[PDB]
Amino acid sequence: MKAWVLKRLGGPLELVDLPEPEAEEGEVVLRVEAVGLNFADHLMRLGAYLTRLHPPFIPGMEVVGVVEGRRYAALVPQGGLAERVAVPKGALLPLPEGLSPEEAAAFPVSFLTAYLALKRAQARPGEKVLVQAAAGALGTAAVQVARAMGLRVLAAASRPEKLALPLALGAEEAATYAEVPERAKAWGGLDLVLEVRGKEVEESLGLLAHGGRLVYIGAAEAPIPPLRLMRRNLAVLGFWLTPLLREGALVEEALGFLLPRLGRELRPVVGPVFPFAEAEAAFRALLDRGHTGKVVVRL
Amino acid sequence: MKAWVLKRLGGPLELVDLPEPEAEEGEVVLRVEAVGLNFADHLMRLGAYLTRLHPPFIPGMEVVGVVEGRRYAALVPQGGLAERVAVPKGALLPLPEGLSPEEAAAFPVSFLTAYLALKRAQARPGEKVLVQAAAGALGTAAVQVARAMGLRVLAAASRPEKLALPLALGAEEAATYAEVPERAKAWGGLDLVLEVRGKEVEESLGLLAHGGRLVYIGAAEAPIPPLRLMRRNLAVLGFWLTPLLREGALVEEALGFLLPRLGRELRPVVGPVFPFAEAEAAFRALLDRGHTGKVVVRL
Ligand SMILES: NC(=O)C1=CN([C@@H]2O[C@H](COP(=O)(O)OP(=O)(O)OC[C@H]3O[C@@H](n4cnc5c(N)ncnc54)[C@H](OP(=O)(O)O)[C@@H]3O)[C@@H](O)[C@H]2O)C=CC1
Ligand SMILES: NC(=O)C1=CN([C@@H]2O[C@H](COP(=O)(O)OP(=O)(O)OC[C@H]3O[C@@H](n4cnc5c(N)ncnc54)[C@H](OP(=O)(O)O)[C@@H]3O)[C@@H](O)[C@H]2O)C=CC1
Repeated sequence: MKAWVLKRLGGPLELVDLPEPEAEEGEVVLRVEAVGLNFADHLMRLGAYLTRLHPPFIPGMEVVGVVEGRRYAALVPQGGLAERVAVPKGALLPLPEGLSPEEAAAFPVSFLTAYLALKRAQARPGEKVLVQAAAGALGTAAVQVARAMGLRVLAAASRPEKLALPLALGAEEAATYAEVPERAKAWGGLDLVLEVRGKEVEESLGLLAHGGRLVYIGAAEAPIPPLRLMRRNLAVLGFWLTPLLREGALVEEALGFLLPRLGRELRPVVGPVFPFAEAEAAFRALLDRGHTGKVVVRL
Repeated sequence: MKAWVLKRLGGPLELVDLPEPEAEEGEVVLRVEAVGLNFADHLMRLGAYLTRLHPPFIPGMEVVGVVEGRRYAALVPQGGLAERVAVPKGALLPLPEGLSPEEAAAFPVSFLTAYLALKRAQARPGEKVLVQAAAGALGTAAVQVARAMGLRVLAAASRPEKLALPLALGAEEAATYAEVPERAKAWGGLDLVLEVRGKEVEESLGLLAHGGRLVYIGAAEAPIPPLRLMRRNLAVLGFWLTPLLREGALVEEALGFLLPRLGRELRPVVGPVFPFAEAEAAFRALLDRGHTGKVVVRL
């Protein structure tokens, strides 16, 4: 089978021929159709992700493919950008009939992250939540899931032209980063903040209302002075999806809320779609702050 | 006052100084803040609109400005691209508090057109409607209004990258023109079609289910063989907003449904916003098939 391999951190991807995957007991080999790219994939190539993968390896953790006729979505540690991948049957996500490969590849990571982050921050119906990078994969998902949980969503992005999408998905208001503080004052403070920037975390805590909680989801772009936290009984939550995945209960509850809605109230925003042969281009797209939606590679 | 004048059809706009408008009994002079541009404005410059305006004149029919403190939206025959305009008090649209000038300028024409076109075609809750140019001013409005009336919306645009917005506003499915027929077959035919293209009208009637009606809203891009109509009891409706405006009952009913929702379930999509001095650039934007949303000039 053909597959892209990363032989050295910081190096280039090499499209090579490899042996067909072997399925151990409890596993199935699925024929890959689409792979959704994540910022984590980028951090992994540089050797900067929370989990340090040892080269050589096959990039891609979010796959969508076919198993004896049925199409699935699954999160694998690696081996995504290949024609075939072995997957523990118990990790397979069922999909609604018709759901496209491109739309399925933009679901797992973004929606599970959005839901778990809000659940962990105990988001209650009615609360105000600020979603940053609101026009991206994780952002566009969060907006929908937040609306599905009945929260008021204040969307933020780095460019004015990216604000229309979030506003269309349900954001009550939308603003560029420079204008967030003002919208924050008008809203009377935020109950929740999904931090994917990381550079202005302190400035973020200043937007929180009493008992507000900031979920630290990423530092894609600094300390947090424990004291500003006390005055308003604020909370900061570090967050990383991977570990959570190994918790049946959580996963179950999460899917119990997401799957029934997948394709209905929750629709993943597909962004740039690249052919298998343009994997490097797709990776670059991840870094293009002009793009919106999920970057997807189609086989 | 400063104002842009069109002295010759097909000619350029000239930014000139003119006398302050005079308010006759029943009128008010409002201080313009934003003017929304329409395709009709473009057709008028070339002398191709249903209503033939005689030069010289001031382009702009959709204004938003202030009157003794209160901000309004109003449809005037001309005089939009000027610092001030006289308007019959009875034509003034009230706006929800806070509604931005740019967002108010994208409401009147698009939403009234979308609503009246659907009402005239007797769109009933549950029916399937195909909205073309679904990522533009008239398109993005129609999608929302259709959803507000409970219809299933199949959105169509000329480019793949424009489909995300419509899908986000509520479109059940979205497709590029070339792929419409197929989606049409899967849906089992369309009950309604808002035709803004005009070039493929025949091909459009073939997408209609029994008793379906096609609303002819524009020919922005050919005859309609009366016989294909009979076999399925289809209907074709010519449509032009202007005349309708002179009908209190209609206008009243229309606003009675739109205003309460303006800013809530109905949010105008603001697109390219140009400064007063770039009026010509804004006009060009109207013709750029890359743009999405309402073209707006801000004073
Ligand atoms: N903790 C976890 O387990 C998880 C964390 N994430 C985090 O999501 C973020 C990106 O996710 P995906 O990659 O899913 O995202 P998206 O598609 O959201 O892309 C990232 C977006 O982040 C915003 N951003 C702000 N600053 C930068 C910057 N300096 N460089 C690049 N992007 C920037 C940009 O939007 P704009 O232009 O509007 O600012 C950009 O489009 C990362 O921080 C990633 O680590 C995602 C899943 C799980
Ligand atoms: N009958 C009436 O009284 C009214 C008619 N209209 C009609 O709406 C249409 C445009 O409205 P506004 O101007 O409000 O629209 P938008 O912002 O919708 O712009 C027009 C859109 O129409 C689509 N289109 C298809 N072919 C062309 C073409 N050859 N040239 C330019 N655009 C094209 C394009 O979208 P894409 O790239 O996705 O194809 C484009 O963005 C016109 O046909 C206008 O006459 C509007 C209000 C009232």
